[PDB]
This record gives sequence, structure tokens and C-alpha cells, in this order.
Amino acid sequence: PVDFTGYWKMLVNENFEEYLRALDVNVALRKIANLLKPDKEIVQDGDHMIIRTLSTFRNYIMDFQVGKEFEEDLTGIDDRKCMTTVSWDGDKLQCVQKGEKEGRGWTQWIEGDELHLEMRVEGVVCKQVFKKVQ
Ligand SMILES: CCCCCCCCCCCCCCCC(=O)O
Repeated sequence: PVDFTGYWKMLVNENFEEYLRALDVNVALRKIANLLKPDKEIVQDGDHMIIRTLSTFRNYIMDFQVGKEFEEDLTGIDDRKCMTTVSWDGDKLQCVQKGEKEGRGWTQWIEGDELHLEMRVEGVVCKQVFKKVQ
């Protein structure tokens, strides 16, 4: 129902260190991750979506079909594998990442001209907000 396509620049990033710590990311990697302001480059055609999380250190690329569970390879983040499902909850996207860590997933939605992302794991919540450049 909503087209997320766009190049979205980071405005807000709250509790990212704590989120990474809960994924057992080591001190050195967390240190460099502190230097980052990752952006989102999204291309969508209906339920087919590509979400590229772009940073000067490393990118993380998702390419999936909404509604279809898949094996997600989190190489570059925590190098884990999850059984992951992204679903439409109205105009919002809900992602559950089944695997080692409890409560791992995210929710993505647009409010006005802002892209909102809430990342979760083990009760930790990281809030990110992005905007296209007008
Ligand atoms: C570990 C340092 C690398 C950090 C650079 C990439 C940041 C990725 C953050 C975790 C994965 C984000 C998943 C994106 C989901 C979404 O945007 O809908």
C-alpha cells in the first residue's frame, strides 16, 4: 500500500550502541560503528523490496518478498543467520528474525515525510529516523 522507494538520509539514531552490544558485537566494532550514520536506499515494486543500509564502513543489503519467510544472512553485523519474515501490518512493515537472540526484529513506517525504523533485540529498542533531501 505504501512505496518506500527513496534515498533516505539519517536524522536520528538513538540507542544504537546498546542494540549492537546486545548482538555481542565486540568493542572495536562498536567503536567504529559509533562513527557511522547509515542511510537507507530502498527500491520497491509491490511486495518485492530491496533495502540497502549504507555506511562508509560496511553496507547491509536486504532483498526479499514481503510475506515470505527466508534465511537471512547477517554477515557484517553479527554474522548470524535468522529465519526472517517481513509482513505488512497495514502501511507498516513488521520484521521478525527468529534465531539465537530473543525478540529480534524491526518495524518500519512512514509518518509524513519521515521514514521511521525501530530495531529491537532482547528488549533493547533502537530508534532511527530518516528523510529524503528536498
Ligand atoms: C556493525 C557495524 C555495521 C553497521 C552498518 C549497517 C547498520 C545495520 C543495522 C542493523 C541491520 C539493519 C536492518 C535494516 C532494516 C530496515 O532498515 O528495515
